[PDB]
Amino acid sequence: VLSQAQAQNSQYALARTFATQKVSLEESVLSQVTTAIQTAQEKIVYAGNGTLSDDDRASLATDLQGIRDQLMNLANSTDGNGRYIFAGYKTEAAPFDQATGGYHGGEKSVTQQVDSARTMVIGHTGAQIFNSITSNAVPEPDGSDSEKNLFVMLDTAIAALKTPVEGNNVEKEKAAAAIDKTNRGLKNSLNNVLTVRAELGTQLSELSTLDSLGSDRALGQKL
Amino acid sequence: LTDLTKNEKGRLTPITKQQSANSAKLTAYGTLKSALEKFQTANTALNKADLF
Amino acid sequence: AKLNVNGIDIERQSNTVTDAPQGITLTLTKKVTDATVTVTKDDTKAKEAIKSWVDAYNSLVDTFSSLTKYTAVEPGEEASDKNGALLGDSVVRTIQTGIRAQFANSGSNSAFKTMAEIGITQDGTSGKLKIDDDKLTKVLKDNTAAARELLVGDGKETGITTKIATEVKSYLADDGIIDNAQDNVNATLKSLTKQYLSVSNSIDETV
Amino acid sequence: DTSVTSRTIKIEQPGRKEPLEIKLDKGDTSMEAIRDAINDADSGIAASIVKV
Repeated sequence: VLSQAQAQNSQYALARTFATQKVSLEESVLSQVTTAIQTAQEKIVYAGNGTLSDDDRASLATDLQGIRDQLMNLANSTDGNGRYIFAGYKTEAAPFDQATGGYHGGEKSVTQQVDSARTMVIGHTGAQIFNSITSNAVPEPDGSDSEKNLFVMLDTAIAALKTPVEGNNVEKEKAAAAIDKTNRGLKNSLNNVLTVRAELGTQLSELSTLDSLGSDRALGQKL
Repeated sequence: LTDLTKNEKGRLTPITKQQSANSAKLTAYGTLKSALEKFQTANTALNKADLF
Repeated sequence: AKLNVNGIDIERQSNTVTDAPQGITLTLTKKVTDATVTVTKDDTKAKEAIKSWVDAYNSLVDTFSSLTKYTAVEPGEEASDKNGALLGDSVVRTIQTGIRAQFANSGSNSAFKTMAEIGITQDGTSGKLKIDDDKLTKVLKDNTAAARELLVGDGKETGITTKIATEVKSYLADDGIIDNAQDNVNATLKSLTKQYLSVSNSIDETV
Repeated sequence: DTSVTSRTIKIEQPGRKEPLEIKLDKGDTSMEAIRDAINDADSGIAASIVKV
């Protein structure tokens, strides 16, 4: 009966290998997400200057548009098999739209059984890496409500930036308030991305080691 | 006896792979600390104000 | 020795005059009339230091990316293929996040609030720093005080370079993310070595 | 003077449009402090100390 139980453990192991490959792709994409977010923060801090010309803000806006293009391209990345890693439960469906960026995958988080005893959320919804805001982070003073998506944050940033705000004190004040809230929203989003990496990183590090240790324990129990 | 040793090696295969991974991690930490200390040297070389 | 600098009479005990004006050392060899000494500002030292700092950062980022290098497998078979390396480790994440956060200066009195104005900007896809020599040289020529107070700052707790140095030292000194990482991974290595000894004992018992 | 807490130095030149203002705190009446104040403003006026 060695062969059958070994085959059961081996099919769980194949599920584990596919999960590890998927979360490794997640780590790479999320690292490129982190590099982009930091570039966006630098760009916003550059825009944080009190006085700027129209050309400077236009250049900042087009650079931010390029950064968003890279960010959605990473979010809409297609896996080697042709599926979408961040699609969710349904791999065939596209995870985000090119323009709206809404989540079209399965709302119910994909549940893959790493083992019979332990079941957890191995794959994460594509929304969580942009469409979730942590509570432990400091709230934004400007508004109690903080729009969850990372995309819409810097979209509001470019919306404030593109419109020429010079010449009106009230309009300059609203632009400054929008820039302030969007930068602290970027910081909160970066906190969310860091927490997402920590949970995913533990899954493919300490939990993956836990899976290996459990396989060793099962081998010893069989032996 | 050969089959028992083979099964022991099979069980050790995750264990010996983790040992090789730990050695690789230690070498990576050494190289990372070397690069980080090179960067610290460059940063402190920049920290002097008399250059300006 | 007796000389006269810009209408001020200077008397010294030796032929090496140093404190008129403070910061200029004159060696006198023979009596002179109406010599001209011209002092002009050079920014080569600062630009070389900045360039070497950028190069060191780029090398560090290359190593950090190599530790996270991963190779996707189309059919799904699992092999080494240098894919594992140091994936999933929070140490590299913390180091990169801390450094990149320090790139944004805090409490800088200068008009410049980031490193873009000085001329060091990062490509979005690559994430590595590159400079423009013409703009950097012009900024050094026009506003050297602003650049100094941005990068060097007060030299203790204000400025990009001093904050980077402080956080890196905190990481390396004790209980810091890389030093605590070394300590924790060394304890893990000791535990794993005990585990390997236990596995050897298990092999002996089974055989 | 010991009593004053804020000090200004106003320098007017024919080529300069708006007169230059140098700000000194209470504890900066030292000659080295005046040199550093006038140099750090980077206005084109260079202050120096010569020991006769």
